[PDB]
Amino acid sequence: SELDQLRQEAEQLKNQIRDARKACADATLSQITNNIDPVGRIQMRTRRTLRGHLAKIYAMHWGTDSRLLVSASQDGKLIIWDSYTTNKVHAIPLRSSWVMTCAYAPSGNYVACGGLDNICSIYNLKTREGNVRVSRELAGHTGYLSCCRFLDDNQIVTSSGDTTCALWDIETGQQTTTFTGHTGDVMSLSLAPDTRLFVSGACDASAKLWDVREGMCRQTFTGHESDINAICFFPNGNAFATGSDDATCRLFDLRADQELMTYSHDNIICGITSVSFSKSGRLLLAGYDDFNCNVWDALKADRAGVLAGHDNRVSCLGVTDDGMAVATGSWDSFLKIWN
Amino acid sequence: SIAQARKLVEQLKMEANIDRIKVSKAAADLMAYCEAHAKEDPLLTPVPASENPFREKKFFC
Amino acid sequence: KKILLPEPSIRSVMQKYLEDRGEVTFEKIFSQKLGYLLFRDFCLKHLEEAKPLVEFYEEIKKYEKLETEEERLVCSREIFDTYIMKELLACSHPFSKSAIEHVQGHLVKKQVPPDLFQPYIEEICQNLRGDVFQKFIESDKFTRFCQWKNVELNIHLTMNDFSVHRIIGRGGFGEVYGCRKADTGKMYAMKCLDKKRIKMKQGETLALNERIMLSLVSTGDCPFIVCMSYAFHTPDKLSFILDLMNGGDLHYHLSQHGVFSEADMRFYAAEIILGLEHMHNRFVVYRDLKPANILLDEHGHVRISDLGLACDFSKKKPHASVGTHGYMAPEVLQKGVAYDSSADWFSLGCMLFKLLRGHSPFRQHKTKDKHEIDRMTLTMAVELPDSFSPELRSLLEGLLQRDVNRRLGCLGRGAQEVKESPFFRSLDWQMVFLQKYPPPLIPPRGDSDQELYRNFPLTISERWQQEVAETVFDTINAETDRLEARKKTKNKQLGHEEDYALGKDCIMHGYMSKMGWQRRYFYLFPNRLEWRGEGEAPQSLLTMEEIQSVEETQIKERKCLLLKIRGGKQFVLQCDSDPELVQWKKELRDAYREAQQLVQRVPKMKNKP
Ligand SMILES: Cn1c(CNc2cccc(C(=O)NCc3ccccc3C(F)(F)F)c2)nnc1-c1ccncc1
Repeated sequence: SELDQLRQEAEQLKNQIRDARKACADATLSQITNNIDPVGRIQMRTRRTLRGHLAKIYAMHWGTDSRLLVSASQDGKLIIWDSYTTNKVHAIPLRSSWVMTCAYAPSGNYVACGGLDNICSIYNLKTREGNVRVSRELAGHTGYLSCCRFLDDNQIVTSSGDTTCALWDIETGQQTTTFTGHTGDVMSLSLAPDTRLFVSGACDASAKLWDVREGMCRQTFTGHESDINAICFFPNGNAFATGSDDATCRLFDLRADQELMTYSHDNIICGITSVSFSKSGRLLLAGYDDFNCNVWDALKADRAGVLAGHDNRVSCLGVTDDGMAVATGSWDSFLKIWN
Repeated sequence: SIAQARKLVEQLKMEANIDRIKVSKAAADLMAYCEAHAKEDPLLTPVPASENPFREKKFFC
Repeated sequence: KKILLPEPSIRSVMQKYLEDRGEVTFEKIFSQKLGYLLFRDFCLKHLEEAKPLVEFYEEIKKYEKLETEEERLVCSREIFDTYIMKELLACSHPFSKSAIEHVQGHLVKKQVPPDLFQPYIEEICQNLRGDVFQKFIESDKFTRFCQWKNVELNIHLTMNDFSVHRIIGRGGFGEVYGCRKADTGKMYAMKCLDKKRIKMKQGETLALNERIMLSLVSTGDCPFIVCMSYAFHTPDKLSFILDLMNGGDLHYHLSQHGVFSEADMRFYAAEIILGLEHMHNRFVVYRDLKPANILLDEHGHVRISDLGLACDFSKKKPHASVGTHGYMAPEVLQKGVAYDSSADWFSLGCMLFKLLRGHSPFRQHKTKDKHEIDRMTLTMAVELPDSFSPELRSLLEGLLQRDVNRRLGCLGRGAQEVKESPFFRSLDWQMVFLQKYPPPLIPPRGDSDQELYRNFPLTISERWQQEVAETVFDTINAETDRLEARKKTKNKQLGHEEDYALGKDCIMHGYMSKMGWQRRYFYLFPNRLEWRGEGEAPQSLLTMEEIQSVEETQIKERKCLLLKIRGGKQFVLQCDSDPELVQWKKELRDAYREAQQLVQRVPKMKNKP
């Protein structure tokens, strides 16, 4: 029986990896930061309501210009909003009702979405002929599209319920690189700032870091007890945060190769749906199925403030690149912009 | 699962191989990074309302 | 009080209603009158490669109906030259070698039977069945088919839907009147009965029998039976809607005219024999053939009437004594002896002998005592006056044999046996059928109980479509086209809402009404039901996830859908027609059940603690 020898070999390596880490764990972030001043009470208010989706909002994403954002809804539409005014730039009725995610390309020239179609559809918002049209349907995944993010106009990374991720050449419409490893549905991904790596989070309760060029899983972070729903990179590219059904967020460091911090409180019992940092990394904003978004001191683990202005699950959020603003999208059908 | 346990072994071979840093250095850099970029974070350091689109900015381009 | 078609959007709902029942097929649509008329219309004007085939088809159908061989010899050659030789020489002939040879082989020998072109009918249908048909379904003419089919499937007849004129024929339970249907104007006879009198006589099974026998007999557009177009009930009456007959019964006319010539009896019997053939091909013995039950129209042509004693003998064969005593057969009188169609052929000969002589062959002028009438049937071989012709003699002796296995119509081949009798040797039965022989007599101008009567209402598709085609169909088509041309021209000047259903994953759409009645246009999608008022797009909806159930409920005597919502909330929907009810109910149930299964799989989309 050959499988005998390989499972114990996997344990001796499981332990070896724990050991190298246990050895690095000489202090804690909480101890190292215990001296610096608290952020104080963060009391942001809602500066905009975005009204126009007819049912649950499932996903949102900001344009690099810190002004336009796309949201994706149960109503079967993408809406591209101009936050500054509240005006709608486009209402995109989709071919499939079952959309779950959406992405805005860095250039502003395209947007992407997908869901239970198992397809990542790329919408061209600058057709020679002044129209908005599907310019590509990236078919390949054998499960539902759970997240997606452009690297550039010709490249995009997607996570799926088939447990995989992939990089696509949009013109070719093929998977250039596939990323296998996860054992549960993948829920989210975040591109590193250099876009040479990206992290994923899956229902196997773990996050993986991937090399975009090599197509290999470099490191794999555990600790969470239930599904990881959300993930994002700390602004320097050397760490990342996750939110989970276990009612905790966690911060993992790449180089130290382990968890530095847990954000929870005995009151908060609902699951986290979404996470993102302020421009400086100091704040970690996270959305809950309890209808609030909690603001955390990423360095001390203090709850610094609550954003409470939705009447159903907060399903998504995002912080502008310019750092001026936080967008929350909810099952109640509204997005709010907070500041 | 014949093959399945084999790539799992060699994947750990890769994972266990990278050289690491102490947490103190890791946390030190995060803390340092924040502190360097605190002045430029509008959710920490408020900007004049007249430059904030979501409060009192009037001209836009 | 006029027909108005639903709007074209009813297609969305109706096409699915029909698909669910396998009705969107060439055979099923093509063999319905209005379906046929709409399909020919599509081919003749809107599809070039269909034109010649339908043109050819209708030329054959005209050919089938030609009376004499010489007319047929002429028209066969016309058809061959136009639709065969010309196309062939034009390389435009999509038919088989076998087809070409069958006809040409027959035409060369001047053998021109009515069915010469049958193999071409088959191959025309083959050439129409496929792509042509699919193109038909894509077009506005199938949309118009749906608009008409909606109306049909929504008929609920009352008395208000008619116009009664004057009585005609009383009976035991009720009576017959003359009416006009407002819809179209078709003149019918309305036979009504009283449930109270029926209840007081316990004749529920009698009234029942007639409706069942009528449906078994009222397809085929037979000329020589009083057929049914509709049946319906009100709280107090049952209503048969029968073919109108103003001219009274032969019993009445026999009493005024007196006995008839052999020549004149021949006419009636001819028409009667075609009536009986019809019932016997549909496995029904009439059982009460007598001159009172034969009715005359305004021209003097005849139809067999009251079916209350008629019997279905396909499955189980009747033994009971039934009918009037001077016309029952030996079999019919005997204790517990099975019989079939044979009963009427005896009856027929009894009644023809009456027309000739003024009484039953087995009645020598008595009344209460049917016993003597019966015993003269079972022993007395009927004495005929020398006055009779021997042609007539053999016919009556044939028809009146007491052994079933001797008489005319009984051993071999039914009506064909009788038709071949010498008595009828001058007749051409194609002409008897087409009602071309001149009639001898032109009549002169001047609560718990009610569940037994469920499944009594009825409409005979074939009947209703015929009425429509021969009255309003043309004008209402042109009318309702005009409306839509106006609405099309209207919408483009109001910046037409380039349809909201196109190019997504909409399952179904159409009008319904709600309360929170408020009439809106609805679009059903896999995960939601959207709706809108006119002008805007949909700005309100229900999700499939929150729909707990879809029951059905009555509101002020009207059928509506009740949707139960998650939050203990309720939604009432009203539809325009019965098929819309059935189809919104089904698709809504299929949708919500299927969506709630999907969401449960998706951890991002389902509910959690
Ligand atoms: C002349 N005619 C009859 C004669 N039969 C009839 C008329 C009215 C009511 C009834 C009736 O009550 N039928 C049920 C019934 C009642 C008492 C005894 C026997 C039966 C039967 F077995 F016949 F069902 C029968 N039925 N329809 C017509 C008629 C048809 C077309 N145009 C004008 C009149």
